[PDB]
Amino acid sequence: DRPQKPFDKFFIDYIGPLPPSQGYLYVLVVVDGMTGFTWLYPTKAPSTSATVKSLNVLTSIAIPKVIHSDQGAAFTSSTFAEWAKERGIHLEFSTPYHPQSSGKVERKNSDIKRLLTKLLVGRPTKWYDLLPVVQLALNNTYSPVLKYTPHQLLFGIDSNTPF
Amino acid sequence: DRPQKPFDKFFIDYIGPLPPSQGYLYVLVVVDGMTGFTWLYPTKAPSTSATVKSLNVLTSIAIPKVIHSDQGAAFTSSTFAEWAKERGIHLEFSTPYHPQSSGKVERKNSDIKRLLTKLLVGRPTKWYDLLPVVQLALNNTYSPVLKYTPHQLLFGIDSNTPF
Amino acid sequence: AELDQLLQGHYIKGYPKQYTYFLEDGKVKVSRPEGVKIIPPQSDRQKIVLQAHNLAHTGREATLLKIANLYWWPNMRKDVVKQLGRCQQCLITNASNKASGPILRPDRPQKPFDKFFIDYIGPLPPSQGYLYVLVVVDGMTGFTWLYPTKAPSTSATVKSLNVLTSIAIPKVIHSDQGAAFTSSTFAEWAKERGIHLEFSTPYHPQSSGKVERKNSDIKRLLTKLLVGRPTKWYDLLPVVQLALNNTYSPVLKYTPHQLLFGIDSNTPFANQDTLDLTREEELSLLQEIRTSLYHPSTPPASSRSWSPVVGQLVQERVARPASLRPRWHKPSTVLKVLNPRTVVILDHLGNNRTVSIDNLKPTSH
Amino acid sequence: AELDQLLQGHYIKGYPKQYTYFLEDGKVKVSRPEGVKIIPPQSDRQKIVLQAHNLAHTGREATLLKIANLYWWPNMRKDVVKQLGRCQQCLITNASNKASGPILRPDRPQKPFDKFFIDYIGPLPPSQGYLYVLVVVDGMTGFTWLYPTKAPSTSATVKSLNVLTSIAIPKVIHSDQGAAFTSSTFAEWAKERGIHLEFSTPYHPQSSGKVERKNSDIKRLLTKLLVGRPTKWYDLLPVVQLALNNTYSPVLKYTPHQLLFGIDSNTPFANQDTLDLTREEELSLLQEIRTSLYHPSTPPASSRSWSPVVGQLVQERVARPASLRPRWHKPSTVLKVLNPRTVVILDHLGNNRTVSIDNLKPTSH
DNA sequence: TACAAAATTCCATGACA
DNA sequence: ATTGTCATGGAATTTTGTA
DNA sequence: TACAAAATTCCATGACA
DNA sequence: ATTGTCATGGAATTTTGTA
Ligand SMILES: COc1cc2c(cc1Cc1cccc(Cl)c1F)c(=O)c(C(=O)O)cn2[C@H](CO)C(C)C
Ligand SMILES: COc1cc2c(cc1Cc1cccc(Cl)c1F)c(=O)c(C(=O)O)cn2[C@H](CO)C(C)C
Ligand SMILES: [Mg+2]
Ligand SMILES: [Mg+2]
Ligand SMILES: [Mg+2]
Ligand SMILES: [Mg+2]
Ligand SMILES: [Mg+2]
Ligand SMILES: [Mg+2]
Ligand SMILES: [N+]
Ligand SMILES: [N+]
Ligand SMILES: [Zn+2]
Ligand SMILES: [Zn+2]
Repeated sequence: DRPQKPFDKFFIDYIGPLPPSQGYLYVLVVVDGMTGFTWLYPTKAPSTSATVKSLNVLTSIAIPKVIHSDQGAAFTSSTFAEWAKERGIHLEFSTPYHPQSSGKVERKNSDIKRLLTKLLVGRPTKWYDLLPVVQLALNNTYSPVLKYTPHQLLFGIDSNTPF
Repeated sequence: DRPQKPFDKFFIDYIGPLPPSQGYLYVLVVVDGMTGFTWLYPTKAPSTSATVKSLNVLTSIAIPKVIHSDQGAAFTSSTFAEWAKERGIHLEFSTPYHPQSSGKVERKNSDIKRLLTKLLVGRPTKWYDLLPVVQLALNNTYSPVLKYTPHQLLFGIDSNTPF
Repeated sequence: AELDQLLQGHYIKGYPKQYTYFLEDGKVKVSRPEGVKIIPPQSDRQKIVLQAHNLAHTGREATLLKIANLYWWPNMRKDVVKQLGRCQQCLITNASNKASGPILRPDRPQKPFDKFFIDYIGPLPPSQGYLYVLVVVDGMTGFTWLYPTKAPSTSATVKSLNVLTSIAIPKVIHSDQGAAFTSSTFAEWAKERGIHLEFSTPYHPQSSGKVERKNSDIKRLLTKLLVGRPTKWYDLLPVVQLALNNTYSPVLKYTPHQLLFGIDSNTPFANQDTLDLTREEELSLLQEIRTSLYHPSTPPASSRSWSPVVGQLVQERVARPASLRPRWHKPSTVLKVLNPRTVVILDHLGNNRTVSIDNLKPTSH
Repeated sequence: AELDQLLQGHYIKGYPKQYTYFLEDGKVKVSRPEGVKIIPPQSDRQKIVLQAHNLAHTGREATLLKIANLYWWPNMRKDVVKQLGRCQQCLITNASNKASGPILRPDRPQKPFDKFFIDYIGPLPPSQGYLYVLVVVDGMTGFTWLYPTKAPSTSATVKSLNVLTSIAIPKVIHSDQGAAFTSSTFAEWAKERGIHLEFSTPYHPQSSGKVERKNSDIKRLLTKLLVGRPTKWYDLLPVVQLALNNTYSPVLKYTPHQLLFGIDSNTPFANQDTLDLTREEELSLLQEIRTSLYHPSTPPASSRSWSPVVGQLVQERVARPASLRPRWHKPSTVLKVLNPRTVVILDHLGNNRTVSIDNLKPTSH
């Protein structure tokens, strides 16, 4: 019906356990459905509690209409449910084991993994400090389709750090 | 030549030794030649030093053109001389033993003595506190000649405490 | 109820016909120039407003703009304003946007000693163990006495004024409401002498302006004398006092000393015009000079001023507002309007307070 | 010499004939409308003035009036003014009576991330052991990030900005000259990212106005949320941030969030006008909205303003002036006039200083 | 019965924390 | 019941000395 | 083609210590 | 090299719904 827009869906996932960096062990992955903008958040555990702390951070900037995720114990929890109900966010879960998401999102959700590994070899202890540089990198990569960066789709401007 | 005016002459003298009041022993007496306005200052000794402290106080208000006094050791001193030279005050001394001053001043310089004694009997220890009330009293007494108070001659107005 | 007949095309006072009022999702909708808006039922409306407003506690336009996104109804701003008038939090937190009316220029005291204004300066750097200066300005002449004290305290003030009031006793002593003077010991001292005490409105130095303006002259002259040297003000006080009492006001064309005495003492550059007149002829020229002094008139009001009306909701500025707390008291009502700048309010709660309008804002809405 | 022929009745440029110039006590005298005055010899004159002036360090008219009591000569005020220009003490102590010219209204940054303005608020009451808030305002949109810190310190600032600059890197960060940002560690962090640092003139918050004005909104909204309750700001910060970024400016008719994103997130009362347009059509309407924002023009100059001229004697306000000390530095000269409100001076002595005119007075005489 | 320049008056600006 | 004030130095105006 | 009242825009005031 | 800003609520103005 209505065309796809930023903040319509936030695809979230956990990555890790990684080697300990500054006493952190996981990355929470938050990609915007429409733009492919990515936010990364370092956590100590793939728990509801950690998710909520992280997403509280993100949702001072913007609140998605829908968060999509797999049926991970942390997301299917009733605390997390009440958390989203408070903010008027609708929760959407992939069926277990056949975890679909948008074609563009997979493309993206895949890059990150590749990028993190290229980083994790040779520098496995220091990955906490490089998260911002990683983020700036993903958000300013040209999409092979559209040929706009996520940065460009979100802000409608060129970025000051281009790749 | 030119008519007599306030601040033309200040007649100064010492009274005491009196009974000790708040550890004070003498009164320095300063009557304006023209108006009969009187200032009293309590001192510990009839010394140059005490005179200077007192007269420094008076001469933040007004500086006389001439101070007249007897040849008391405190006034004939060379410190006191330099003090007056600093301020451009001319020093004037009565011959010793025949100590003349203005007719109006004597009238006044006499009242004070009478007034102080009436006070000193019955209350000889407390005379320090009553000096202001005494002063207000002398300065607001009708002159039998002119029929203006000293207060009136100095300020050109009626006083708020009349006698 | 009042929404059924509207879909039925009937007229309801306030809802312009010519716009079609359809139905979707069980909500009454209207198609407006600005877009498609939901009309909520009357009972729902106050709730809606409160919610819009509570997001950031926004004023009239900023709240309206939020609401206008989703909803329409008639006379929206009316309901918004109604709500803002009832938001405790905004009332006590928001600033004024209305300045107080033009200041008054009280008549100059008529005779010397009619009125003294007094005040303490400091703390200053320790000089001879003294920290404060008591300043006494005669209202009429501007003549000023200075006294150094160890504390801005009643006892000190009495000691100094006992010396001063040997020259003459004033009708009225005017001061600020600092502990020194609001003390019962001071009231008693004054009552012993038939001196009426009179107090500025709290937290308002304009009312003591005749003194406060003189503190500036004192502080400025002392400063200049002290360039280069260590701050040793004690010995300078007398020199400053004499200096100042003997300085011309370019507007009056006289020195305080002149207006008090009608003739110069034996100071530098002493004026000699009256040297030929008897003291009597001098004293009456002085009588006349004093009456004919320049006197300022009050300035024009700024385009957006306000005046106190008896019975007007009004708020008083918080005294020593803590960090993060409201800058204003809850509302209170005007009881008497003493002059257009001073007011009696019934406050918190409920005491009579005589306050200046500079320390009031008219509660809005 | 030049006084002999005057008694002899000869003309001397400047001394009006028609007044008789007699002799008494070996002083040349003249009979004037105002009275009988002594004319001192030229060599004596500067001395006379200095003495009059030194009684209380009085300005032009007040000094003249003293001198006029005893003396006359031609062009008295000329010699007075000459002297006042050379009185070290008055120059560094007296206030200005000339206001600075109208403020400028710098062009709004063109794109988001062109310019961040930053600043610290506090100390606040201890909340969760945090005392300060780092505030970051995007120049173009007004969008604001809040970060709580334990100290207004470089390390803290870096930590917070590392988080922030994941979203995007700015061209320019503008700040005040507080230790946090003037530190070499900060310069280095910025240079690592190709972020240009730019600093307000010292002791002049108008230059950081875009942030400082936002601190007020923050402090005011927090306050309101805290009426009644204990001051627990830590947990509120995010709510205030969201609240504020999503508040309309009645003049712009947009929220910061809108100007940054061109569409509302899933918040209360989210605007739905663009719901029908593709993201592309949205992004270019936004491109156009941003360019066509309201922009203030500079106000008219007050009747008695001043502008900096290259080579003008000028004085800079003393930083943290001690009690009883001069409020102004010795004079210094203007080197470049950067814009009509910012200036480069050669100071004490002699360093180049880039200062605001609000912190300067033009040395008089 | 009129001029330039001096003398005076006007008056916004800022500081009494 | 209580209330702004006034030194300062450019600029605006008025007066002065001379014709 | 002209009205009262609502809607909007104007804009001085004040606060970021 | 650097530079004031903008929410707020009466009041002033413009637009609206109806004739
Ligand atoms: C504006 O902040 C001030 C508060 C002042 C004072 C002065 C100022 C600045 C100011 C000073 C003098 C005159 C004017 Cl006309 C003026 F505007 C005092 O001078 C004073 C006293 O005890 O004498 C007490 N206060 C207290 C707060 O401590 C309250 C009365 C607010
Ligand atoms: C006027 O006195 C102030 C001095 C301020 C600040 C604010 C004000 C009041 C004011 C505040 C904000 C904006 C505007 Cl325009 C404004 F006028 C700061 O906010 C601030 C900072 O470090 O952020 C540092 N200072 C320091 C002195 O400690 C110096 C810069 C003078
Ligand atoms: Mg998972
Ligand atoms: Mg003797
Ligand atoms: Mg006081
Ligand atoms: Mg004071
Ligand atoms: Mg700061
Ligand atoms: Mg600040
Ligand atoms: N009055
Ligand atoms: N600019
Ligand atoms: Zn509110
Ligand atoms: Zn000087």
